[PDB]
Amino acid sequence: KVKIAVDRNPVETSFEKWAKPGHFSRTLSKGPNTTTWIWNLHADAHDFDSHTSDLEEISRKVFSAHFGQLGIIFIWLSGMYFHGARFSNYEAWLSDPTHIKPSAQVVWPIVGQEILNGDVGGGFQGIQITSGFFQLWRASGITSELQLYTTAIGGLVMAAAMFFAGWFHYHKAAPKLEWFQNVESMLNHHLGGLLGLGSLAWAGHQIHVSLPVNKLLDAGVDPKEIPLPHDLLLNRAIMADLYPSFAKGIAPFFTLNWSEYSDFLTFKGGLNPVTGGLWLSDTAHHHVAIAVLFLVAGHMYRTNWGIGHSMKEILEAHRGPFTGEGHVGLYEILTTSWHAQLAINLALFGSLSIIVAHHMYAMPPYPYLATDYGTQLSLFTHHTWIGGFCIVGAGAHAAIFMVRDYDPTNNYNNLLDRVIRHRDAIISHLNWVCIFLGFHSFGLYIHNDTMSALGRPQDMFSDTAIQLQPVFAQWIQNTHFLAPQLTAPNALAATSLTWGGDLVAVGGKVAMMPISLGTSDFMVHHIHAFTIHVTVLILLKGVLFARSSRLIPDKANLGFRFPCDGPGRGGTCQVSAWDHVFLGLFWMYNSLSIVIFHFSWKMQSDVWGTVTGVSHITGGNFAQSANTINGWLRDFLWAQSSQVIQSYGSALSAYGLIFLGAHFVWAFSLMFLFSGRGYWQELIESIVWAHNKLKVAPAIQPRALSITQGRAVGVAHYLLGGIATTWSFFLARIISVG
Amino acid sequence: YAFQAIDFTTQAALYTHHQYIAGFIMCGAFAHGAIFFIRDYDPEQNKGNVLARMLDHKEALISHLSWVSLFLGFH
Amino acid sequence: DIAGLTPCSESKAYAKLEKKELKTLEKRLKQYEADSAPAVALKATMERTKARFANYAKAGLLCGNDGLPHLIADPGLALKYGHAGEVFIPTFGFLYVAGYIGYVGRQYLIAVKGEAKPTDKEIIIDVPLATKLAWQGAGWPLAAVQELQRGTLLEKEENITVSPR
Amino acid sequence: MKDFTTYLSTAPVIATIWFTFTAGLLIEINRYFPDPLVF
Amino acid sequence: WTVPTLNPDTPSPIFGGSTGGLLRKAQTEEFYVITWEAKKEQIFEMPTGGAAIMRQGPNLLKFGKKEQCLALTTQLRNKFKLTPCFYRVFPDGKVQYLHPADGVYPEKVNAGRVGANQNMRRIGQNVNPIKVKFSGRMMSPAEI
Amino acid sequence: AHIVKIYDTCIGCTQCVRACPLDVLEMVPWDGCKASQMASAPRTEDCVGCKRCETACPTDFLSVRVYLGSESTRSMGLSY
Amino acid sequence: FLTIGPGDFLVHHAIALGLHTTTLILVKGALDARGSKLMPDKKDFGYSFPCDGPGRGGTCDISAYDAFYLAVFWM
Amino acid sequence: GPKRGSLVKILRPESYWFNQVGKVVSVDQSGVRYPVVVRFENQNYAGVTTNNYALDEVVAA
Ligand code: CLA
Ligand code: CLA
Ligand code: CLA
Ligand code: CLA
Ligand code: CLA
Ligand code: CLA
Ligand code: CLA
Ligand SMILES: CC1=C(/C=C/C(C)=C/C=C/C(C)=C/C=C/C=C(C)/C=C/C=C(C)/C=C/C2=C(C)CCCC2(C)C)C(C)(C)CCC1
Ligand code: SF4
Ligand code: SF4
Ligand code: SF4
Repeated sequence: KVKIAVDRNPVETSFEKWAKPGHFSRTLSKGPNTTTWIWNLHADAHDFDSHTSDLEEISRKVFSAHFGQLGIIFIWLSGMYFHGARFSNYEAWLSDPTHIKPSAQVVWPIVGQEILNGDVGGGFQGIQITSGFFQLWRASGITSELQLYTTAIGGLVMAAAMFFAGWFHYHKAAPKLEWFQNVESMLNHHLGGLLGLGSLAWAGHQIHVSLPVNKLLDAGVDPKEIPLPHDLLLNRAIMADLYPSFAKGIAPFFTLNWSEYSDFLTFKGGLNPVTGGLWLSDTAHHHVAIAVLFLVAGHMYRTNWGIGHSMKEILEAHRGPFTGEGHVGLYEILTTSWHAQLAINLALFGSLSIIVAHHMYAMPPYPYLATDYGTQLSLFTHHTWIGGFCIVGAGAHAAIFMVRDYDPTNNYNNLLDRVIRHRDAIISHLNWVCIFLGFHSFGLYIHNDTMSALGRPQDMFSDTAIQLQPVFAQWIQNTHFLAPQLTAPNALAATSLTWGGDLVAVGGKVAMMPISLGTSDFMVHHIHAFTIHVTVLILLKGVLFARSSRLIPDKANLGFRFPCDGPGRGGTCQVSAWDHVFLGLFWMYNSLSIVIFHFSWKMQSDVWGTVTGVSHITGGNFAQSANTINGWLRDFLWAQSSQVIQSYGSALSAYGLIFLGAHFVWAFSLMFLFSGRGYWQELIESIVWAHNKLKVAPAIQPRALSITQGRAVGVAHYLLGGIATTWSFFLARIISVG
Repeated sequence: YAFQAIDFTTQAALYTHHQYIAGFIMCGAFAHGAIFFIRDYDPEQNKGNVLARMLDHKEALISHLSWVSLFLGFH
Repeated sequence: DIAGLTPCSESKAYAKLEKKELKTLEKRLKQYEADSAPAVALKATMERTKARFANYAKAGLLCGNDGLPHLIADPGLALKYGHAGEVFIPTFGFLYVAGYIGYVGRQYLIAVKGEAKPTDKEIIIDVPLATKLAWQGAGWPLAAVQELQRGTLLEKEENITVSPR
Repeated sequence: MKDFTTYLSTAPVIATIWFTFTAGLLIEINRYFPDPLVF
Repeated sequence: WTVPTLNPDTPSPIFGGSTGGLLRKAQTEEFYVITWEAKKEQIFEMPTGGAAIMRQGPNLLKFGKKEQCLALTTQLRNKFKLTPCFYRVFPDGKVQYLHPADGVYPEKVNAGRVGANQNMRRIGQNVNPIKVKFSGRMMSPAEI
Repeated sequence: AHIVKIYDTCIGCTQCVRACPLDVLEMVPWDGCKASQMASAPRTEDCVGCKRCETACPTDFLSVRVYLGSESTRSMGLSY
Repeated sequence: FLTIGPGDFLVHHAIALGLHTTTLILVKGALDARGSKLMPDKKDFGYSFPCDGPGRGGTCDISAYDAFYLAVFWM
Repeated sequence: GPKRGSLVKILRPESYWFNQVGKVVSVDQSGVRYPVVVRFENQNYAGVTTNNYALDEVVAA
């Protein structure tokens, strides 16, 4: 029986526990004796497993926490809309998108920082934004600042509702454990109601507001002169003036004569040629199809009536001869362990974000987006980074499950058990394939460097010497370009210009052209494969050996996060799964930095540029230069950092400052990464003596950071430094040459 | 030497060479001084002289080196 | 003057840099309307630029061969040639405020060590006692030299040391 | 209310209030007295 | 109490076979063999990875190092309240009993034990490294 | 083999014994402390030098000390 | 005797920073080689030992050799 | 030796609380080598606030 189950008034709303730091932990509620306490207080603040053993209380805590997160995000969205309405040039940009730079941040005139308010056009001065909100707002049909202001107030109201919902569902009416364990009902409601009704209501908004307003905006009529959306809902005769299908109403829908809705539910493909974005009619049909699909999908699992599937029965039904008991026991694991769920959801959520990056660069969904090169670079890079971080998190929480929640006396000869039982074979094969990939992928680059340096270019791996053509990718590309003719008859064009074909340009700039693939693309793709495989190796090794290894047979009893097991047995530093997350973080940074460099150079070289033929931003140097390390060093890094290094005295000077600052923070991380806390503790001893001499020794004893906190501080400053460096480089480059 | 300082690459190479040689040799001086303290220092054969009185005020030494390092770095 | 430096009111590269910055600001200015907000902002920027160059030439700063103000850090040379307001008066101003902060922190520590929970006062600040010591710390150099002369500024050799001292 | 002022007496809250006061005082000084290099 | 003997014909726990098992150290140098008597049939965690069903009665497992046998001993002793003992086996067939070599577990005092490696002084009363220079080898001053 | 020493500041709390993952230490009769128990290291040939014993000891300073000496196949923790 | 100015000022104070910091690490390695409060019997392990384990908060890079190691970066 | 509750001072040079002040808990009257039990208000690097000392390692100061 699926029903609402709630306990009344569990936790009194009181300011008492605000005044007692570390109340949540029996160890930390004793008070601070040394400085380590503070760090512990913040590190274990949200580790609810270390607070209680009771799954119900933990579940309630995570529920209200999620509400807090949603309220924060709503505050953030409210801020973006309010700043877009009050401190922007959005209307001016609407009147001239091709020659006005999107700006929605202005600085105050103090200490000379006023110079950052640059000439972005439209009679405005501010910081040019690259988040892409302007294109999203134009695509949604927003025309005035008033509507943005109203959206800001609405989002603030929703933030207040989310914080009230958090307080309410923790302190007043907090759900019971068997409410949270209704996973079949949760999937039904989220697949129907969330994704399904979400895309249904959005398709409603599109068909009724987006399509007419953007059709008029593409027609050329002044935005203020375009009818307001409520007049588009109210008087259907205007909707019939743009698309005569609307004259017949919803009569073709119920009578199944859906073909008459082909005015606004299309299958054109390609891009809008005057606008450089996907057709909103294609997007409307897409969201209608997505809606119907998800609402069908949301009626799959049995709840309070006989019909519907059961998750444990589907899992226990798939058993073979090679795997033994198969998927038995997995339902119990995924309905009692939050960390397993978090690992799965983080992996797929990160992967999904990377897919979002690729599909949004390749098939520009917003108008005047493809030619806002800064926005495209920013969006791709951003969502790729977010993706990578969520994948590393997935590996982390997988390992946390493996140490804290794994219990083999309910999990005995299972898929998980066999994985743990042949982990040596898995890791050794992954090891070998990583070394193989490293040798041949990186070795081609080193080979080319040597041959080019020795004056023998005919012996290189290139398009003119020893060729290594991406035959398979070229074949898939050609097939997808020829797809509208035979295997997709109702498609007018291909799904993306990059497959092949003509060229769509807007305002003299290239929106998208066919992307060619040669030896350089072969080499970078195998570099990507190598780095990804190594990252998977580290993380997977971390999760498979989290409990035990031949080195530490009882590693599980030492916890998930611990520094080592002493200098014996040769040395056991970084044996914990946490340390494997730490190394996977560095390798994830490596991989995604090479990925975004690939994207940046390739787009600036073979795609972007002006139309007179097409003059590219870097003239097409990718195909001959991206085969040597010196080529990346000179033609990419050195050449394209001109803009960042000479940005002083202009509006881009902040990117130079953050270039230097990011380099500094990156180097600053090396002190934590390369050293150890014994030295620092002894140094602190001397300093403590000096403070004792002058009666200024604190009652809370100064302690050097822990080993694991030294590693954490190290990797955090390392990531912040490197990522912010590439951020400043990218933004200054693409804003100046864009 | 004659027609040195008109060969500029020679100037840069010789200066950089002997400066890095000097840096490694100074770090080795302090390293073998620590090795002296660990292996060869007898405190009973040095009861009250200058070398034991350096170990007696070592916290003031390390504290004032810490102060000049922090001052020069911050400013 | 000092070290072969010309005064900034006499330096030519100083006036050249002033004219160059005004030229950059008016090249940014000449692409707007007359009474618009970017025009008002850039005219306020030009006003502050002219006022800043007039104030630096007024104060008797020394410029180099590039037209930039140079500072003199020697007490007697700056007191002799009238450059005391750039290092000497700033260094005694800094020593006043830095010793203020240090003396207020030291008095807070000695005030909270005499209780049953010194660490609990270190985490959660006694705000009335902190404000009382913050207002009383204006006579910190007098109280500092008085604690120096009584021998109560220093702890004796009851400090923590290592076995070879 | 006693516990709310005890929470406001904690270290990061007071550090936030005090650095907001100090930074705002420096910002108002650099506004009304633009660009001081000497004196 | 007398020193027990190894029965090689003791039934092993129910286990499908891991990749973390023995290596050539078992054939060339040594391998260690653990034995306990169980009260009921119950799943335990193998220290080399995976789950295993123990049999009701005597059990027998062989590991590669001593720490694996201590980890299984600690698991079977703190979680299941059992009394195991693990041996040392050479490829000749030589059997060396240990843990508990006294018969009583070392976490409680028993008469008859002789104290080994006990310095009867403080740690601050060690000599300086100048006093032990130029011996036959490296010496820490705590060796004397 | 590593060097493990026991010093007379031992208070026979048995913490070091229950911390060793290799069964090297044991408690012997003694008369130097109220607990009438002292640690002893009769099996230092199997010691790897992990120093869990030193972590478990409450006394200040340590009453058990591990001096990492010459490595063997047992002290390196090798299963191969 | 090259003509000098405020860049030469800033770089000579950066040089003083580097020298005093490297001297801090090297002198602190020479003097805390006999032992510190975190490790009073450091003379009993020698000059170059890995660590003393994760106990007492963790003791990584506690030997005088490790102070040399950390000071070569500053050199 | 010293009495319960009295303040003493530690002269063991390889101790964390050398040249510092603690409080006597008890003195064992047997032939134990380190009978003086002294608690300290601050903990060492191992988180311990109690140590045993000899008679010539404590001074009631
Ligand atoms: C406004 C009235 C109010 C009051 C008096 C309380 C009081 C309490 N809550 Mg409740 N609760 C409330 C509203 C309130 N809550 C709201 C709005 C939510 C949804 C978030 C919750 C959800 C909730 C959960 C899940 C839990 C509590 C718990 C508690 C108890 C202890 C928590 C504590 O003392 O730390 C106080 C914490 C803070 C003062 C810090 C707030 C952190 C904010 C939310 C994060 C956002 C800051 C933001 C990111 C800015 C950062 C900028 C930059 C520097 C990064 C205490 C009785 C806990 C409990 O009962 O344990 C037994 C517990 O587990 N509350
Ligand atoms: C959520 C993200 C977000 C971000 C990053 C920004 C960022 C900015 N805003 Mg925007 N804004 C936002 C959302 C955001 N805003 C929202 C949701 C609204 C509607 C309420 C606004 C309405 C708004 C206006 C009207 C203005 C800005 C302005 C600014 C700029 C300067 C802010 C400043 O100096 O304030 C002043 C600084 C302070 C008030 C510091 C005091 C902080 C206190 C002391 C902390 C105390 C700690 C306490 C426990 C926690 C806070 C509790 C809280 C209830 C007070 C800065 C770019 C200004 C601007 O753009 O100028 C051109 C401006 O005029 N914002
Ligand atoms: C069809 C109804 C429905 C909808 C739309 C949702 C939607 C959501 N649930 Mg789910 N939930 C449902 C039924 C539903 N739930 C049922 C029946 C159960 C019990 C089996 C759960 C148990 C559950 C748990 C344990 C959690 C969620 C969470 C979430 C949020 C995921 C965050 C996100 O990406 O959304 C995008 C964000 C939005 C779309 C914002 C709009 C949200 C508003 C409130 C509309 C959603 C409708 C809402 C359910 C109606 C509430 C009415 C209320 C006044 C009584 C999302 C808002 C997670 C969460 O974040 O909690 C805070 C979470 O931890 N749900
Ligand atoms: C999912 C979101 C969504 C929403 C909200 C709408 C809404 C609408 N569509 Mg649209 N439509 C959609 C998706 C959506 N559509 C999609 C996906 C397609 C493609 C197939 C279309 C294709 C389409 C066409 C071709 C047309 C519409 C039309 C309409 C309008 C009239 C429909 C109607 O008569 O419904 C039936 C009436 C109701 C459902 C009434 C609602 C119930 C009321 C509010 C209850 C009130 C009760 C309360 C007690 C009384 C108030 C008391 C209070 C005052 C105190 C309406 C604004 C028509 C139009 O006007 O175009 C401009 C039209 O011609 N739609
Ligand atoms: C650029 C510096 C650098 C290099 C060369 C390496 C190299 C490697 N890392 Mg390392 N790593 C690095 C930075 C680097 N890493 C940093 C900064 C960290 C700290 C975050 C790590 C942390 C780390 C982790 C966690 C892991 C690695 C692993 C590896 C190995 C991957 C396997 C492989 O591809 O073999 C191929 C070898 C190469 C690509 C090296 C260059 C080979 C040249 C080009 C050809 C060799 C022929 C040569 C010229 C002949 C010389 C003859 C001469 C001697 C006479 C590889 C040796 C992984 C591993 O070992 O698992 C498989 C692993 O898991 N590293
Ligand atoms: C560029 C990288 C970098 C930087 C900045 C430092 C800086 C320092 N090192 Mg480190 N070191 C480094 C690399 C670096 N090191 C590397 C690669 C190693 C090899 C592992 C070491 C090994 C090492 C040793 C062995 C020692 C040092 C010491 C020091 C300190 C020397 C005294 C000083 O100059 O204080 C000036 C302070 C700075 C230059 C740091 C900047 C502080 C900023 C300006 C303050 C905060 C600003 C802002 C408000 C923060 C906002 C952040 C926001 C999130 C809140 C200084 C903090 C020594 C020490 O501790 O002496 C006391 C010491 O013994 N370092
Ligand atoms: C940090 C170290 C330092 C250094 C290297 C200098 C360097 C100098 N001082 Mg300055 N000074 C300093 C700190 C320093 N000062 C401090 C802390 C004070 C306050 C006590 C002064 C107060 C002061 C006065 C009143 C005068 C100088 C003067 C000078 C210049 C020549 C002095 C000389 O020839 O004697 C050798 C240098 C030293 C012994 C270094 C210490 C300087 C002492 C404190 C003063 C020496 C003054 C000198 C006897 C008078 C020379 C008269 C001149 C006409 C020949 C020289 C550039 C003189 C000047 O203006 O020349 C143009 C001068 O009249 N200084
Ligand atoms: C200017 C001039 C002058 C002067 C000069 C002088 C006076 C100089 C000085 C110089 C000096 C004054 C130098 C010194 C240096 C030093 C050093 C550089 C040191 C180092 C040290 C060390 C390295 C240590 C070591 C050790 C240890 C650690 C332990 C114990 C042992 C030993 C001791 C070995 C004249 C008059 C001629 C004339 C005019 C010009
Ligand atoms: S302390 Fe640092 S170094 Fe010594 S073992 Fe533990 S981790 Fe490795
Ligand atoms: S060694 Fe440390 S722990 Fe083991 S008994 Fe003696 S005192 Fe108790
Ligand atoms: S080091 Fe490892 S083995 Fe040697 S004693 Fe301490 S714990 Fe037992």
